[PDB]
Amino acid sequence: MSYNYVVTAQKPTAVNGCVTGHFTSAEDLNLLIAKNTRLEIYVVTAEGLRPVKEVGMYGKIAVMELFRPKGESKDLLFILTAKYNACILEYKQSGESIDIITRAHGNVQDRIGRPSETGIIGIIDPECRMIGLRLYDGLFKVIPLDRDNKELKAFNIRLEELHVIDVKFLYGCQAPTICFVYQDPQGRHVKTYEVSLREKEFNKGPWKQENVEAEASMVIAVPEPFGGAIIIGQESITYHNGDKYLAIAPPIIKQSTIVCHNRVDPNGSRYLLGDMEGRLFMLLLEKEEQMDGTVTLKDLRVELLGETSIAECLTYLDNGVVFVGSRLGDSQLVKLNVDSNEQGSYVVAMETFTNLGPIVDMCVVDLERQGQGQLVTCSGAFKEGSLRIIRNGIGIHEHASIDLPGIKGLWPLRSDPNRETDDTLVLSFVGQTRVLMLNGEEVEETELMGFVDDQQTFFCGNVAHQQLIQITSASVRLVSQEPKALVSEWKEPQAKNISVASCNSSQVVVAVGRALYYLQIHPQELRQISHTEMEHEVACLDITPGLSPLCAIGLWTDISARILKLPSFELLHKEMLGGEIIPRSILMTTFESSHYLLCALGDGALFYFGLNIETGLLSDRKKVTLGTQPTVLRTFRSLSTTNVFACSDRPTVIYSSNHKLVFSNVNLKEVNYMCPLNSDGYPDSLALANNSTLTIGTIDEIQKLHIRTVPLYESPRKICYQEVSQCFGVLSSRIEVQDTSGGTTALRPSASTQALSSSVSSSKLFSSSTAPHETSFGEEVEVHNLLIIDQHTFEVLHAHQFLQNEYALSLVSCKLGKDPNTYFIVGTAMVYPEEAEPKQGRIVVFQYSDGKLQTVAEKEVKGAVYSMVEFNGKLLASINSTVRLYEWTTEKELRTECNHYNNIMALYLKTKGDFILVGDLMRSVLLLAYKPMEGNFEEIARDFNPNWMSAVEILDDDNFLGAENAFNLFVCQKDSAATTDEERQHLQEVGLFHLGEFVNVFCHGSLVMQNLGETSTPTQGSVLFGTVNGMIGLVTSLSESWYNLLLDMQNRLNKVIKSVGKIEHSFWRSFHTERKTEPATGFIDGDLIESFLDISRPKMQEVVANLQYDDGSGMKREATADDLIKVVEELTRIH
Amino acid sequence: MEEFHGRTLHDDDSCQVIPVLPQVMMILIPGQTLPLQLFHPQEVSMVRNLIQKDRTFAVLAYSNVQEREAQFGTTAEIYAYREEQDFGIEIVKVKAIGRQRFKVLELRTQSDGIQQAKVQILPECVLPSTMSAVQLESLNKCQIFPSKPVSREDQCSYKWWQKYQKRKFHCANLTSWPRWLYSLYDAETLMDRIKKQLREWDENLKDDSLPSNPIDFSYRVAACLPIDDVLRIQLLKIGSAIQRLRCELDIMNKCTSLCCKQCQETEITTKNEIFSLSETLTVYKACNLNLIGRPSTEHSWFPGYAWTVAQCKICASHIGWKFTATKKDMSPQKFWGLTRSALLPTIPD
Ligand SMILES: [Zn+2]
Repeated sequence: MSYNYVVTAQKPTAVNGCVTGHFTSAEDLNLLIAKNTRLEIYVVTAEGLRPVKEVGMYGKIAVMELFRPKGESKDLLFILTAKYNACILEYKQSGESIDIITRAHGNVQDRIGRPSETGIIGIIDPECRMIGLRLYDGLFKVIPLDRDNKELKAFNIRLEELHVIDVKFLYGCQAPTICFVYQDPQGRHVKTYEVSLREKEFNKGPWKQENVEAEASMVIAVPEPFGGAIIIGQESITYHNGDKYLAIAPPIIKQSTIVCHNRVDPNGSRYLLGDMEGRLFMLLLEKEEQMDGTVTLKDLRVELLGETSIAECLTYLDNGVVFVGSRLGDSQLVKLNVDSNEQGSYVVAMETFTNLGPIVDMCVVDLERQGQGQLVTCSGAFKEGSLRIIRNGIGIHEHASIDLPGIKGLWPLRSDPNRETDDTLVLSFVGQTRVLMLNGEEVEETELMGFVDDQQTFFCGNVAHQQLIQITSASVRLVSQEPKALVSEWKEPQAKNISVASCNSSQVVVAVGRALYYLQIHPQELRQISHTEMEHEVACLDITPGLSPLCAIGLWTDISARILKLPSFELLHKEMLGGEIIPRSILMTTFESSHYLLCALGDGALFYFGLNIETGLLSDRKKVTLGTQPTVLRTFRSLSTTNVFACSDRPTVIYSSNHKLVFSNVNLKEVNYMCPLNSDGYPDSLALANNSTLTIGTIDEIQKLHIRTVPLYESPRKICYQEVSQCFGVLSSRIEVQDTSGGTTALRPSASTQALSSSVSSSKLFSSSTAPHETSFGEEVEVHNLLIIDQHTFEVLHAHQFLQNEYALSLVSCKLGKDPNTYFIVGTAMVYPEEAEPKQGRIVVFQYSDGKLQTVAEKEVKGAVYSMVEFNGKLLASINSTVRLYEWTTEKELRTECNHYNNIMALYLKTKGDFILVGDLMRSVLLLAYKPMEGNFEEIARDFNPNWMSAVEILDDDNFLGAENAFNLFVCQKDSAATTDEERQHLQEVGLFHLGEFVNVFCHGSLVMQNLGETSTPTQGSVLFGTVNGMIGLVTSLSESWYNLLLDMQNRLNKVIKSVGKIEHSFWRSFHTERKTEPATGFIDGDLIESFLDISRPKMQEVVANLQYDDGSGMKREATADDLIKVVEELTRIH
Repeated sequence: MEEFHGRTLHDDDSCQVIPVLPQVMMILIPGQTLPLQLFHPQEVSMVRNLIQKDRTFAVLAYSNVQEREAQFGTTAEIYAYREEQDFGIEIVKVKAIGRQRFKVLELRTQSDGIQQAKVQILPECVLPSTMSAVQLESLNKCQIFPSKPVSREDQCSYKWWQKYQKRKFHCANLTSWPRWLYSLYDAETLMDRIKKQLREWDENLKDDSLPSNPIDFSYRVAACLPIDDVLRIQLLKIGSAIQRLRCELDIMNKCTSLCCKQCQETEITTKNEIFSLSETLTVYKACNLNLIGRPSTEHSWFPGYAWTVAQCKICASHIGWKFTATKKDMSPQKFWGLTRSALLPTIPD
């Protein structure tokens, strides 16, 4: 009855395991990267990674290891799902069609058994004769590997050791033996077993059990030349081979605990290690003891290769390249320069893969431009937490790429008779001007006779009367079309260097000092048309034709624009575009179906104006903060009619339908200059030069989420937007180490120790307190901060540091009571390690004005403040279990008004209108209504169920959305039409779904246009959510008929589209929980419905062999096989 | 009694109709033995029939005895059953242990005299670890901690537990909530809190007198600690281990008034006035106490502290001594070193 529709907008980006091997071919070195439900296959090249395929599996990738059984050339791929789905994939490409076929599949889940707290472990026999799996305590599941085992039939083997940490398969053994470390009451031990498939049980191990340190956690199987296992904990690294026993206690690995490893040598002579912090060690195996052929060890020295990202799964590619995956940071490709020793850090970064990471809290902001609301997340954690800004920016498809040394301008040029195309591109260096004739993909450059070799030419285009005049600093050189030789050269009257030169269809304008000279274009000749001297320096000028009806003049020292006749100097109109800085460029075209003009300056704002045809100058004063660097204006023919391109530090395209111009983003980090070019290979294309290189191509759909990162070097927790002050308020936490001299020292310079203005909260509203257990040396204290970040520059304007033991939890920007000021409000809580439940909390009200964060009110409460909201000018807070509402008095002091006592912890608060939704981690959804007449709270409904909720959200007055345990989603509903009190006082759980992610935060708003569309949209509303992995979903409501149609379409598609591993979709989306499992209802999968636009036409014809297409009233049972495509496209347009 | 070796386990969420003896009208939490003695011939026949059939019985936890209406109850399996023929009256002695809790869907009375009701076995569900959803795959190997070193010398054991909520809840930084909030929902951390607090009420050996299973531990503490009937019904409502433990702490921190044992009606002191400046519980102030004897300071472990015998007003039992300063410039002047086991805290209403 919920009738919802959940669709992802961004794919998960957190790498949870990567591995290399020959998968696509017997010669390549493939790299496969699992991201959660997405499998990515790359081919490792000399210069980096070349993407090959992006395949989506119906499940959570929990185990991924490659094996090559005898009789095959390319490795297979055993992938296990967190829902216990096992498959053996194999790459299969036929020329151009690529499919991931499944050799064998099955389900390895047992009927009864508690999953191990150490999680699923999947290991493979080195000889590829068995697969070991640890799914439940004291049960080792063995999967025999045979050609006829298409069903993957496994059998259990009993482990007498209940607590087993890590299991691995040893190398170079006759029978398949396993080595593992297990916890027993005596301590920690390492034990070896021998697996017998015929006996279907264990036997005596190769070498007897030993004793390891109390922390020894992970085991590494050394290959055949050495033989044995290596066990590493935090204090010691040991090597066991039966009669051989080596051990070290290096002081380098003491600081952190090694969690991930990799082997870089085929014979296992060197290994890579990665700890929590992100320092990359390197274990070396010394093979100098070849006494009598046996390659035994001599020492176990450990090296340090320098700090890297927070490593979760290392992967050593060839040619000394390491892929350092990261679950909460950015995935990296580093290089082991083992010889360099820059500062002791051998590793140097080569690439970086973006990662939205653990989105902790997000906000949806509306920085002008109408709709297109930006989305700001507090991504990352520890030393790489950052803010990510996400938009909907059109992507640029570059058909070719050519490197340029930062060209100061590119113009088209024809090296042939005029064929309405340009086969030569003329660049402009700092002082030189290199021109290359590129009909196709040519790169050779040869200067022509008509163009000077080095003259710093600015404008070089096709002049009229079969000629071409290039204006240079020294003089303008004119070259005819067919002769291609110099015919005239009309230098400056003062022989000065023209700072700005304008080339038109038949007029050439040169600005020398404060004077200007316009010359009409004559056939193979130069003739002056007018000469004048402006009042001030000419900032910029342009002519927009044959004869330009009007011309523009800019003031460099005054920032004043004037309009004068092109062949004369008669002033027409004047205007001032703010006067902050001198304009950089100006232009005028028919982008908005009218002769609109624009002027761009070096403040990153553009001033628009409305110009008539013959003589008309309007104001149209509007400045938009497009960018943060100086711009450049250009017009590209590959558009609707002309449009306009503004290259900046965020490139923007001026798109207008009939009367509204929008600066749509362009998916590029930075664009320096761009110019249209009709190349023979790519006619009507655009050549854009960036700050480092240049590209040539076109544009595409808006289907792109451009992501800009702003590092903070500390963990960000909460964020809100303040429109009045135009700044973000974000909490952050830096982990600084206690010092023995008295005080604490920061580990690294974060965004709170590098701010403009900093303050320390000295408002000690309370005294005394206790701490008998003194803060010992080496302890790490988490110090909190409130940062006031800008919105278009992203610099920390203010950084307010709270008290000692001040864990700030909530943060809300709102204006309370009748006050006109917008106040920052933070609800903190004192936590001491001695006390369990905090007793003292604070509500502090900051007011960021004039660049200073002054405190207005500091309220003390008996408890902790978990979440805070606003009621039309009242502040509702949740002190521990109570729910308090605060009235803002005229004397700037919070005054309590009413209290509601909940037996649960009021942890999640989500309100709309007068209804209040309260919940806690145990998933106890409670409803409240504030009655203004009585001025007190009332309890409307309840829903109590033991489970781990993660986030809750309001969808409507009746429907309440929320995630819960095992990555599931539920929707509760209240039936106000219920006859009895009990029926309407209990929430009915109507919707269930299995998203596959741990949802952290819910929010309203959408990233797409807010266009009403007259007759509204098929989907009512939009709710975004961000998860731990990094995806961004979108839950929107639907009608009953649309829900039925989409449900039947999904059921029909489930029997047509094949899935890797042959996993049934209904089982994948089933509501999964340790205690019970029920099929999904009330939710429509978005990805599956969107996947209707890529399959082949016969598949569509099979899927659409029924239904009603437009409506049941019109029948249309055939449905024409295309109305459903239109419906799917209209659904896809929501994101 | 008759030795019983079989184990009865009714299926969860399965409806069943069973008879309930009317003599018992109290709430019997699971895991608590409820011995009785039936004398009526109808009760003896019903007990014999139950023992031969399934050795099970029902006990509906009535909110009000007079109304005889119960929304929930507990099923009891007869661990020991005996028959006695004395004084010409047959006596059936049953020592049963509660096994499951059921909600009485329908109530009915049989013609024989007993009342047979149909109830559904409520599911006492168990929740997994709160970090199982968000645990990093690479960090799984570091979650099996290093045993549980317990010693009275460590006392608070502050260092070890500070390392628990740093290796068990490392992954809390991936979620919007802090580790100290998750530590309020940790089953073992909760059992930690009840255990140390209960050592402030008694001299029991908590090492073996208390279980390690959260579900079994939660049941007996709810039975052991003294509360009213309505509170006992309230805890019986919860079907989860963690929520039941959470309710227990609230029914265990909202009992401040240190009333006497034996008395169970007079108020000795309050937990607010605890003279922790310098076993025994020291209270800076006290009321409703009678001091007798002489200020004998011999062997007084507390120096400048002379003590005298004490009594409540009527209980007349020794509950401690009001230490008195032996010097003019000595603070506090009078502190009562009452015995921990001599007081039973109750809700300060
Ligand atoms: Zn007494």
